[PDB]
Amino acid sequence: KPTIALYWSSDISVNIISRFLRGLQSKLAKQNYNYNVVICPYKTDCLHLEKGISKENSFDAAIIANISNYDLEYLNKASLTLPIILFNRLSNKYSSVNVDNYKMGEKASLLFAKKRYKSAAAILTESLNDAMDNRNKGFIETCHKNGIKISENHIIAAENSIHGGVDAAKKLMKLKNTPKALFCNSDSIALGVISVLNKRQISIPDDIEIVAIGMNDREYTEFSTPPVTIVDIPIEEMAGTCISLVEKLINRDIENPTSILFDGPLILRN
Repeated sequence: KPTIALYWSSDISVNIISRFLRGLQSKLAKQNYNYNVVICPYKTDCLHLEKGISKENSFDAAIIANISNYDLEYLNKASLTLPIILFNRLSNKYSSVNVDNYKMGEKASLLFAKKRYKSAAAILTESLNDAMDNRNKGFIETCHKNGIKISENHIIAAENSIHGGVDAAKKLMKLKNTPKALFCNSDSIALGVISVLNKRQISIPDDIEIVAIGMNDREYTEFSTPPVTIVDIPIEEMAGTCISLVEKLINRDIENPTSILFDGPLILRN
């Protein structure tokens, strides 16, 4: 059987890997396991050292979950011997499966605009790539267009974890004036935030309404107390589509770059 490698950068939140695995298991089961899949953890910026993408030891295909700028420059100049799919990176050289990042931020903003909120805060974990920046830009720019103020000091850096969300909410709570809308650019951050808001008896959505970008398993925010509205990155379906592209590339039906663009759905909770 041919083998497809999922290269998994160490900078990625490890919990996200479950959706990729779920999506891959599910896609292969529907295709009677005509491919082996292998997951290859590698250290940030070290993709170029991986032998499974070399002339000599190559897998049949690879999907790169979160390619760094450094690694991408290496791929951009390399002439490699196997089809490579970039996940959420547009390329005019390599095929890719992406989500419309700017529009995801935009949907979060328009939900607030539609409810006539007059300002918002944002708790943001650092962007690991351009896609993440674009989600933020989509939110921020859309807020400006729709009369929602986002004061620069109401953007609060956080670590991408539930504990990071807890730390961020404690700072949010120190603000003299905290807005009534809150964007979190990860669901883990949002779960930590709600931990603190619940302890302090701040009402959701009445005192604060949250929208988060869905990165981890949808069920955590479906059944949290309270449920959290998300704009979801459809990782399971995207991962399945990566295999489709791989198969069509190996069979030479399609050519590079083929670029599939997913819609990241707004999933209303409440």
